[PDB]
Amino acid sequence: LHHAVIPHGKGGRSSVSGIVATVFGATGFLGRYLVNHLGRMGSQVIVPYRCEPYDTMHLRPMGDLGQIIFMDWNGRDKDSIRRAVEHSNVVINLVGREWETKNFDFEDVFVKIPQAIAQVSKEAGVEKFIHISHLNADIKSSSKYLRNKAVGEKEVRETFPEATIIKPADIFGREDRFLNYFANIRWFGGVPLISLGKKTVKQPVYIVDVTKGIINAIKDPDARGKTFAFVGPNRYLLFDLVQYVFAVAHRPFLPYPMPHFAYRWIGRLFEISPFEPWTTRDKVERIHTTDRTLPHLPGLEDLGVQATPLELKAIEVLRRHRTYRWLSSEIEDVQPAKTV
Amino acid sequence: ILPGAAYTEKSATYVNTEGRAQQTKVAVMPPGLAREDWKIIRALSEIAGMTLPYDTLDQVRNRLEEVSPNLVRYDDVEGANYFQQASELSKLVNQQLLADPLVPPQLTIKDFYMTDSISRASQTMAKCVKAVTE
Amino acid sequence: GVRTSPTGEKVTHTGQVYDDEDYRRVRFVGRQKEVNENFAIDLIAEQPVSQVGSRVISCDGGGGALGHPRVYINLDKETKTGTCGYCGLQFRQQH
Amino acid sequence: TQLITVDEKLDITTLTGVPEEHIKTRKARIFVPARNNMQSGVNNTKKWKMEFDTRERWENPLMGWASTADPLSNLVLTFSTKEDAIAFAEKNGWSYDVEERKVPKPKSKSYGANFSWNKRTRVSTK
Amino acid sequence: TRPTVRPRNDVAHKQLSAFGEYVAEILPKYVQQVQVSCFSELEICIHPDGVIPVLTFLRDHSNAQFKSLADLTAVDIPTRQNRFEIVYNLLSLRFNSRIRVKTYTDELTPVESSVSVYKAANWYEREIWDMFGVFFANHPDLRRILTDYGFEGHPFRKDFPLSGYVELRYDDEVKRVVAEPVELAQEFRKFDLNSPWEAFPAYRQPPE
Amino acid sequence: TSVKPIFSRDMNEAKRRVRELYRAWYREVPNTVHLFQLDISVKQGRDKVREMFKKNAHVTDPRVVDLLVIKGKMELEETINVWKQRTHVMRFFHETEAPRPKDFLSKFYVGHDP
Amino acid sequence: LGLREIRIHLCQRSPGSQGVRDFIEKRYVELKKANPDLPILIRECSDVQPKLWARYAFGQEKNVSLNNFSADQVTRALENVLSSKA
Ligand SMILES: NC(=O)C1=CN([C@@H]2O[C@H](COP(=O)(O)OP(=O)(O)OC[C@H]3O[C@@H](n4cnc5c(N)ncnc54)[C@H](OP(=O)(O)O)[C@@H]3O)[C@@H](O)[C@H]2O)C=CC1
Ligand SMILES: [Zn+2]
Repeated sequence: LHHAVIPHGKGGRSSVSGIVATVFGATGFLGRYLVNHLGRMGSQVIVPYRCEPYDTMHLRPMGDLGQIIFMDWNGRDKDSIRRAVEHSNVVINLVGREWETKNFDFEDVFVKIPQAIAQVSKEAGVEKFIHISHLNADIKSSSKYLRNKAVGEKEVRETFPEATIIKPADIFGREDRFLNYFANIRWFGGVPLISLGKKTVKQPVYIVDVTKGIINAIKDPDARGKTFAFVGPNRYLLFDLVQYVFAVAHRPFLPYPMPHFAYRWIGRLFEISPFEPWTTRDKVERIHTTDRTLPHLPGLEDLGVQATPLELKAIEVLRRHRTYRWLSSEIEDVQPAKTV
Repeated sequence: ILPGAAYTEKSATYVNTEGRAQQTKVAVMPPGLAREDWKIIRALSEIAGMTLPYDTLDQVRNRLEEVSPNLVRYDDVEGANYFQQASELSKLVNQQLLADPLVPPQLTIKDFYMTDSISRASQTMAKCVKAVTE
Repeated sequence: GVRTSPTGEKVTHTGQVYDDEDYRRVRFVGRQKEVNENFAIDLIAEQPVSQVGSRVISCDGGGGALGHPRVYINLDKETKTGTCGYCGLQFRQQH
Repeated sequence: TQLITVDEKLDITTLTGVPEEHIKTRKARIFVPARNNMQSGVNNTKKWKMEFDTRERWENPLMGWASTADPLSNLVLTFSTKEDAIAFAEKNGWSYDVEERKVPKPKSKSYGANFSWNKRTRVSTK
Repeated sequence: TRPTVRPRNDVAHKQLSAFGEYVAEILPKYVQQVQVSCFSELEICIHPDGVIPVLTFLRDHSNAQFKSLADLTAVDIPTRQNRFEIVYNLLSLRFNSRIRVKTYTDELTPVESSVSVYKAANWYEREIWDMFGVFFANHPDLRRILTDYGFEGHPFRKDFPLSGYVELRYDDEVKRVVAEPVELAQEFRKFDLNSPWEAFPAYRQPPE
Repeated sequence: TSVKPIFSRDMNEAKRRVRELYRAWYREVPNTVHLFQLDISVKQGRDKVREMFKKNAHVTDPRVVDLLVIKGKMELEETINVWKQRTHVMRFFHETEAPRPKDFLSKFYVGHDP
Repeated sequence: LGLREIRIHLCQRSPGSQGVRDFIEKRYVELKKANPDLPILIRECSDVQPKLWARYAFGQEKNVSLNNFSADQVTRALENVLSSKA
């Protein structure tokens, strides 16, 4: 092993971790906390960014001097990927879009770009690659997201035979689109569901648990080539989950059934703007998709991570949405939601 | 290969030729991933299911005092008595002296500068040998 | 007098250039390794040896109070020129 | 009476704010500092010094400086007697070891011995 | 000695020696030593049971009149068993003069607060709580004043290192500025500058 | 051995003062969780206050536990009056710190620390 | 299983080691001829109490006090060590 990448120090900010990471999609939600958790070990983190540099500014206080290297990249560009991953020893792929745009469908984001990154990481000599797929990703799902992500899963597995594929089930956090989606349908008209949302089952996994799983996947040589399934400790129906969301935020709650006659058409009624979409038909088909149980896969128990449940962090998430009249409330006020 | 520590790189009890025990202090840490030697042997005893009854260096020194207690009393010469009993035990095995002369292998100035594992790896000692053999 | 490594990186006058597998070339990806190109050891070789006629010469680097402190150089060695300790200049007794 | 009896051990390890990691894993060393053999002066060898063990000093990957993680690395305390230093090390609970003051033996120099008659201690030149 | 050497003020030395004998022979219960420096300043080294009865003399007596408390100072010396050397500096505007009153304590013996004599010390010895840990009983609001609120320890004690035991950095995980163990990017390079030749022979300490 | 006391004559009054300080913190913890709008529970906060009290559990010196009472009163006054912030209270819950090695084998693996 | 080495610690100038000294001044040599393959390590030290360490197989070490003992008592303890082999 090379003399500059030998791990030194007491594992703090100015230590050396022995990790040179290339974190694709680092300017989103998971890349935020991943660069935050890698920078406190002193890992030389290459951050490839596509967006404005200003939108990357919040990544700068996350490490020591020279421990985060920002560089431009494009998704359809082999040159930028080979320019970015040639010096690394772990390449984490967090590239995802919850919505398709004019320039990128789900096939570009989930099939083209991960196969390009995994192909270059094989043909440039990277020891560890890590890919992030969704737990409900299947070939014959009714959503474009899970179909393209399962096809990209199979491609990344077959073109890089040691790619650590990770399945987080459903991630909730501060800048998420899971609890922030369930809390930001309050003044639209009454939180629409299908058959009152008691037909689909979820288990939300907490983002610090997923990030510590990614850290322990970088650390563990036994974790090469596996397919990890990160899930939370408690399974919930969607109906009592949304009960708990509107009961932590202390909000009015009058749900109604909106059937398949017109709740896929409220996509093309409610993304008539070309901006960042509030909902879409893929979001409808994924929120109303149950979380499949895969007990044979190794999970957060098999990487030394205690999975933190929903109730200990939902107040930390959803304090933002209370008006004023119960900002001085507690966690010991709301009764915890029913598990299944 | 298990990489070890040097003499400048570990707190370390040595003995001179007169029985005086002394200890070094850590000038620099050992380079790379190389650890201190008894730390390595104790970790090997932990892996092999034969865990030695110490964790820290002072407990190693208490073990050392159990084995021979003059090795925890630094900069103190203890007078070893009882030459008579060793003399009487030397009268048993009458080994025959050879006729070959007692010639030490360090005859010249060339034989000094390269003796042990450190002095052979020095470019300065190489310049000394190159300078005294020209 | 700058030469170039087989990796594709310039060489300083100290002699430092990174390995092919050292990750710390990634700070130069998309940027440039600002090295100097006026090497002092190659610029002091262009100075001709000052032919003087004394035995002890006094060198101060020129300028008077703007050079190095004034030292004295013995020149009795005819095989070796008398190199100044500070400025790198060198003198020669011509006889 | 306004004076209480305290026969307990004088310990302030819970009052100096020092974390436990830098108490029970640090080896304080009380020593008269040896004379630098480049020099002939002994004014530096007058007062006792308490130093500590050296922890790790690694290379900063940006520049090449000696980064460290030890706060008590640069700490060298000055004392006048050995007993004050031992009482200070037993006051703050630091596990210590003590070297002794090794003064030179008073030499028997005689200038006539440079020019003797029958002794081996003559000089071959001057 | 004409251009560069400081002119010696024998008048100030004789007057401060007379006033030092005065303060000594009035208060033999607390005044331990009386010294006058070579640059004409007075120091009344006392016992810590005489914080109030000495200063109340110097605040009030008609030939002292030291109405102003200029600066209260603690000096930590590790080699003494009473390690803290609390220093009162008094200014008399009428007698145009200054006096220095020097008391001592260790970490655990409390020194009596002098806020009843001079209210100016309401922060100063309070600072000596924060910077050294000397406790001052009968003080109204005795708490830390210069360090941060979550600061454990006392900084100006000489066993406290130069860099602390905690550093602050912002952390986007908990969205908060948090304290972690310090890892300096460059070590503070200590320079062994003390030259081993005796710089001042008149300050020589006689041997053991 | 005859030194001046601070507030306690012997260990009994010192235990009384430590006991009243623990009473004050036991009363204090729900207010600290409420008005600072923390993310912790009263069970977790009171167990952390129990850990902070049991951290100093080896002292038999009355002056030392008197100064610990006084510094706990300073922490209490900095907590009742809002002088600490959210961060100065959450510095006790060392959450951002990575889990440190405890056994011999991991301390052998990561560095040269005893 | 069996004895592997013996360690006899003593002082030089203490009277408490005196009879222990009396073990080595008269009785060691014919012991060493009796046990030529058995290392009996004698260690003198500054002001230690006399001590006997008997190392057996697999690391077991018996710990016998030897303070204030005469040479008969040291001899009886050492022959108990040689006869036990525990
Ligand atoms: N529901 C969930 O939260 C779960 C998500 N995952 C997966 O984990 C990954 C991370 O999720 P998350 O952080 O929430 O997503 P985000 O939307 O928060 O961030 C995704 C990042 O990818 C970048 N990106 C996406 N497409 C492109 C593109 N074509 N060109 C350049 N940059 C691109 C974005 O940068 P820019 O701003 O420049 O476009 C952004 O920084 C995704 O792949 C997701 O599928 C897995 C399990 C659960
Ligand atoms: Zn010159």
